[PDB]
Amino acid sequence: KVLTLEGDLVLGGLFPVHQKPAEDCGPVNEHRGIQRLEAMLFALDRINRDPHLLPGVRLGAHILDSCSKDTHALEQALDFVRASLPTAITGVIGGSYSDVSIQVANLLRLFQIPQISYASTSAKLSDKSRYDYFARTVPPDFFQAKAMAEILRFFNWTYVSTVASEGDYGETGIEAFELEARARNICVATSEKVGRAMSRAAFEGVVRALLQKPSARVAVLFTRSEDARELLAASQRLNASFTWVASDGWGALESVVAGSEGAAEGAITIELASYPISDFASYFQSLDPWNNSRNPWFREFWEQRFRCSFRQRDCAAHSLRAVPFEQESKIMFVVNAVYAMAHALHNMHRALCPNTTRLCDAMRPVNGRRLYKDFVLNVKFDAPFRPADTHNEVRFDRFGDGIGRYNIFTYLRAGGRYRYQKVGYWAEGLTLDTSLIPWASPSAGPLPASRCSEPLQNEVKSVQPEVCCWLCIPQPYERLDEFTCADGLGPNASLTGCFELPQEYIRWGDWAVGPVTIACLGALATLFVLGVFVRHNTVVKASGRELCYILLGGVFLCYCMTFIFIAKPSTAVCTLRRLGLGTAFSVCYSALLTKTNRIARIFFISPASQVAICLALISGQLLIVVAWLVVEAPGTTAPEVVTLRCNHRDASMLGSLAYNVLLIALCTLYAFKTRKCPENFNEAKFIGFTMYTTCIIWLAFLPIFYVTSSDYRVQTTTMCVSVSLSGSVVLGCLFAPKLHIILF
Amino acid sequence: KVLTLEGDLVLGGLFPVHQKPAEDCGPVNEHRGIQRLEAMLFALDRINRDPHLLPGVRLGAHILDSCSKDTHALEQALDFVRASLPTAITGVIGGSYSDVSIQVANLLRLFQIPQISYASTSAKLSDKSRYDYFARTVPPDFFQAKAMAEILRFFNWTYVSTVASEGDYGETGIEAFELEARARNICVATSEKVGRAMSRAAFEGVVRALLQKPSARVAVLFTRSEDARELLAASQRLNASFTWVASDGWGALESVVAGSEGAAEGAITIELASYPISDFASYFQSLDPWNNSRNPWFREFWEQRFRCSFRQRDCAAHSLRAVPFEQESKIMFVVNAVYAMAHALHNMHRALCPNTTRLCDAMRPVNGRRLYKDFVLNVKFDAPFRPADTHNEVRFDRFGDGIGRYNIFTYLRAGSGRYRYQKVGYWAEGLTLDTSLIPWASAGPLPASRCSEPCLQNEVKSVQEVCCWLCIPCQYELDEFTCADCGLGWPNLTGCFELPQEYIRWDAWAVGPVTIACLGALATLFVLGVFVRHNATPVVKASGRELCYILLGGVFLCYCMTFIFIAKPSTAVCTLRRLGLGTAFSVCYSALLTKTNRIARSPASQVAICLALISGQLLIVVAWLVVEAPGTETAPERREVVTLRCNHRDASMLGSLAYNVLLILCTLYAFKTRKCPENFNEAKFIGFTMYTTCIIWLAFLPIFYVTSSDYRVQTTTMCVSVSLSGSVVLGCLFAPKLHIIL
Ligand SMILES: N[C@](CC1c2ccccc2Oc2ccccc21)(C(=O)O)[C@H]1C[C@@H]1C(=O)O
Ligand SMILES: N[C@](CC1c2ccccc2Oc2ccccc21)(C(=O)O)[C@H]1C[C@@H]1C(=O)O
Ligand SMILES: *[C@@H]1O[C@H](CO)[C@@H](O)[C@H](O)[C@H]1NC(C)=O
Ligand SMILES: *[C@@H]1O[C@H](CO)[C@@H](O)[C@H](O)[C@H]1NC(C)=O
Repeated sequence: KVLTLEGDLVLGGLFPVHQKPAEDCGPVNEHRGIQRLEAMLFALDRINRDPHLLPGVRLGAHILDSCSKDTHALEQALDFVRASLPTAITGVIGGSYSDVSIQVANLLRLFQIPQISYASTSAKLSDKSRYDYFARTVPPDFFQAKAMAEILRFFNWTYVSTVASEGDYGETGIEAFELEARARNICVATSEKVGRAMSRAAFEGVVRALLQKPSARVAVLFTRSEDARELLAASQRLNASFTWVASDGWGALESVVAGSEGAAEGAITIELASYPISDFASYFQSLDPWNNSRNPWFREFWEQRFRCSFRQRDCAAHSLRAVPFEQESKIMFVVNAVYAMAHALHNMHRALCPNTTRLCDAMRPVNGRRLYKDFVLNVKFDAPFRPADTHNEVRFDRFGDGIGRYNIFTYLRAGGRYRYQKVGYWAEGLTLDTSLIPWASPSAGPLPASRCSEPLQNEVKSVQPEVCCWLCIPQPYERLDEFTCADGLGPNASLTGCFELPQEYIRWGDWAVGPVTIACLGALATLFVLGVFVRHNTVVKASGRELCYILLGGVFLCYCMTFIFIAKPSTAVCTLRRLGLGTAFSVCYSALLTKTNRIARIFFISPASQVAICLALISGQLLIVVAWLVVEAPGTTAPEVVTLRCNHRDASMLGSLAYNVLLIALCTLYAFKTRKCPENFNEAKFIGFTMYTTCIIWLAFLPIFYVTSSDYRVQTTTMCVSVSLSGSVVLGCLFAPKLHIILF
Repeated sequence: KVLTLEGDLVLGGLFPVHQKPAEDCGPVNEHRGIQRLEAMLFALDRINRDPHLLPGVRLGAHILDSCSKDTHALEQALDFVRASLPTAITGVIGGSYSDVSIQVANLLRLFQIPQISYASTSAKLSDKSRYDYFARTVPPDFFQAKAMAEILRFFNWTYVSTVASEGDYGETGIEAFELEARARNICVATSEKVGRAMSRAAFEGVVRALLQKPSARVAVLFTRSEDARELLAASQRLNASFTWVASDGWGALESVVAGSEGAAEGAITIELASYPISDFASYFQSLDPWNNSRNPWFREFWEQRFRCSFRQRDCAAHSLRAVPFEQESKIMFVVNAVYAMAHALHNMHRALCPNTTRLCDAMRPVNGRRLYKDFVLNVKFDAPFRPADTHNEVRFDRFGDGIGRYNIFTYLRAGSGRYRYQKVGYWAEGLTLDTSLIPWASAGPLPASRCSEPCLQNEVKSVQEVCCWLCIPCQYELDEFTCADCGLGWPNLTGCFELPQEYIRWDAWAVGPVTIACLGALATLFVLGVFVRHNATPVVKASGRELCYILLGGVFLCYCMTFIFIAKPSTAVCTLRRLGLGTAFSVCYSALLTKTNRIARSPASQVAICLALISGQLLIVVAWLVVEAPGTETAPERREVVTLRCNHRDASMLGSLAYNVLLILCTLYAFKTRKCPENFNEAKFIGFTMYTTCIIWLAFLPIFYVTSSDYRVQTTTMCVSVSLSGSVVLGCLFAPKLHIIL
């Protein structure tokens, strides 16, 4: 059957009056069908009574039934399309389920008929390429993903788990939430799926999968009513508690929390926002079958509601005023849709018809394209029958979807008698009032946290073996990158680079003061001795007289080594020191060897031969020294400062000292031959004393050298003062008696 | 009006009988509507009389008129859907224009009715989400773009320009062609578009814009016939020459080319392939209005065709057999579509109801989904009424688009007054043609349009369109963009080459310095010997000649610098060269200075005074040496870089030699004593020697500045000056002794 009301313009409608075997239509749906249909009739009466909207033209209706099946609705829409070619349908206000809306839109876009849908929220319907002529007064479903992502973010939760149901509702929402969470820098731990028919142990499987990765105590649900009920029951069985964030499927229903109330504490849920229409209740309460003849489906609804038959005349007793009335959620959207179409036609009248209250001949056919593209999509008005305080308004976004307002709820521990409570809303951004949720005002510890890793540069932010998680791992000694550590001989404050440590060295400003002073004193004394020696080259000529000058020269050479020693270490400096000690020591002892050899030589011997022998020994020691260092080419860090040192070892220096010791031993034996032989003021005793003194000095120095080689700050000083003391000892033991005798 | 034929199963059809104001559709379209309608009726009769194809089920028809409008098409197509929800239409074969097919497909997908189209070629219909119940026996258009890309790739033409036309055909084809060309590394030169209602001036402007860049001489057209005629013929009004590649818009039509045969010579065009059906000729010519009473629209067609009327009763005179007959191109596709539908239903009957030849109960509501999903798309058979030699087949791919076979044509004028079309190949799945017949493939080179020639390997392929870049090569500096300097110092471009260092030969120019050095050494030895022999004589024994021995040694050393300087560079060599340089002058100057000073006032103490100065010189040189590692030169022309020098700074050498310059003191100490009348005028000799040394030193100065660039000249001048000073000083000092002795 059809419902018809004559008028100048007729608005079609499509409602799910009967539910879904051989038959195509079953029992009557009370809440969704009859209440919404009567709401549409209420709106049409109120608009025709209003003297500002459509003063002249009267609106009619042509309402059909959908029977909750796409095939039946598509079959019935042929009536509208055929009438488009007795009464011409201006528009269609219908579509309760997503699929019926899809089919009717695909059929009607060809013949250019507008459509406004009051309760279709599928996300596939915003693609205006396929559905050119669609409008709706309810927001699309994917806004809930944005709202839930914002709610999660504002509480600082990063590690989350998601559960979705099979079908379009759970799926499309789940990819929407994933896309938004990726943008908001939120990482999803695991993603599950719940089927239509699933056993209790199979639900234990899902909750066990959720418990597989602990430390995630926030579970996002995008589920229908029955699936959520089973999931909460399964959570009750296994004594597992989380903090749940849900879509409008959970909503504020009481059935989903029934017999498993213990787990449902602290859930945050989102629901569509609505207010009661005061006059609709009064209008609906007074319906009776005898007075209401417009509605063809009122008799069957009354028979089903009051379980009575009309043939026996036993139905007159019952009345709707006795039973309680709970107004359905989406009546507001039906009234808003009808009013929006009315306002669009009113603007079209004010524009096209210049000065006639009645229907002008310019609109006898009505152009769908211009109406939809210009006037329908540009409607702004205060919502009819709005609450007195509120300021709700109706407006369509460019894509055709309506504006969105949501309510946010939590589950409250009232005394006991637990109940839902309101905590905020979502118009354009989250506007939570935190004082009214029992888990945040008392501040009992930190807010229930779902995060994997906490965020300085001191410890490297190593890549965790989950990609989202970043484990913090501290080189103390040696990092080029944030997660990588770099390395060398000789770390910066910024800790991303390296700063070169100073290269330690013995400086002249330091320990070195005394050696320098004694070196200058000895050098000056040696110069004066050389001068007084050359001055009277006379008592001088008796004892060789040439060994004396080289005797002074060796002492002078020794002094040169003292400055050589304490200097900046380089390859040149290392070569110079590795050579000079051998030359100095060798010459100094060689002179004495030759002198002692000549003493008592008769009991060959000539001025020319002695210098040849001395030069031969000096050259032998020098050649040994050259090979060592020539083999040991020179070059200048600890596992615990960047000291500079020559890599060459000291064993060769020990060998040079050993050759020197052999020389001194030969001197000792020769002086033992003739301890004090008087030839020229009896020098031989002085020679012997010098030999003993050199023996003692070397015996003190070389073992001390080996002992103190460990520490650098002492070793070089000990070496230099030791050698200088040896040289001054040689001077005092050899020259000094001759100095006193010839001086006076 | 509607044509209906009674039968067990009924097939619907759409045909544009009338063309496209108050009136809905006007004059009757003969070639496009009537011929194809008679084709469908012919196929249905033939199939109904066939022995082994649907033997017991008789097919019927329900044909409608589209009037070439989408809205009218939808209004008439409502009948098919209202039948199901009353002859129970099974499938619809129709849709000539693209828009009608799109609209009817959108309407019919809802109620699940299959559709086969004979002449809809738009690329939008390949999408399966929007239209999932569409199959066509004619290939889509972008196959033409693929074929064009292949044709251009075969002849190696890489710089081409594209001209398109407004309307889905043009932009869709051009987009497909650019995609396929970029797939095959073909770069576009210029793009242009032709409007709906441009004038002759605009066409001339388009031709001028095409001629703006002459690097391309091959033009790709995706245009309709009217635009093609105006563009081509307007290539004589302004003289121009190009090679044309065109879509089916040009084809083999004789109307598009008229009076502009010059500009159109050498063209290449692509056209769909079809073959005549001989039986249709007899069937169509045999038709008469009284005999063929079932067709509703034949009377109007005769009235329009022969210009007669029923009221005057003059129409009986005319007959169809008199006038010549020409076949429409897509009649093959019409018959193929009907036969494909029949074969699909036959497979349904064979598989689903294998027990009875007649119609079965299970089939009475025919399920569209099963038909389309399983039996329509997998049908393959021999084409009906095919030519005897050829082997064609009817099949559909996954998307419902049919196979594609094209023909390739080229213009040709041979005997005088014989301009005409000829075939040069085909395109079934890969391009195939022979150049044997083509006129221009060895009367000159192959006509080419390539922006740049291939770049040389050795020459640098400068990276400046993709093919636009020309070749720019370069000096001393492997790949296209890898131009790198071969280090400090020689390409092969295998790698950098390091030439051996320039070492002066141990050399003809160097011979002379050795000769003068040997002369100096021999003379100094002779002087030393004649001094040794003459020791007893008073002339030499008066001073004692101790300074004479050291002067001879200094002379020997300064001669020895001649050999020392000319040697292969080495760290030790450079160090010794630096060291001895000051040493020679210091020894000589100290010797002369001591010879003056000892009598300017212990003879052996004079040796000590000499020793102090020489030791100081030694100390300063060794300190300046040791300080900087002495060690062992980049230059242009890639031939002077072989030269190398010791790393020690040459200026530091001058700073060191400043001490010896201070010594060059000797003249100061000589000047005051010049008044004293020394025996044999020794002081005068010393002063003359100091002046001579100063003169030689002054002459030394310009040479260094002049030829610091050339190592050879500087070295030769330096050694020459040193030896000259040494020889002059020795001669001056020992002239009295030599004169007295010999
Ligand atoms: N608008 C709804 C939304 C619907 C839905 C609603 C709640 C839970 C699950 C669920 O599943 C899907 C899946 C895809 C698209 C839409 C939905 C419709 O049926 O289209 C429905 C509120 C309307 C009404 O019941 O009156
Ligand atoms: N198959 C065509 C292709 C058609 C077309 C054909 C040739 C030149 C231009 C041209 O313009 C467009 C533009 C967009 C889509 C289709 C076309 C159709 O109308 O769909 C047409 C051959 C069919 C017939 O006219 O019988
Ligand atoms: C969330 O973290 C931000 C960043 O430190 C902080 O400013 C804010 O106070 C935190 N809010 C809550 C509720 O923890
Ligand atoms: C086309 O180019 C290829 C690649 O160099 C070459 O092998 C072929 O011979 C060319 N053909 C013609 C006709 O130029």
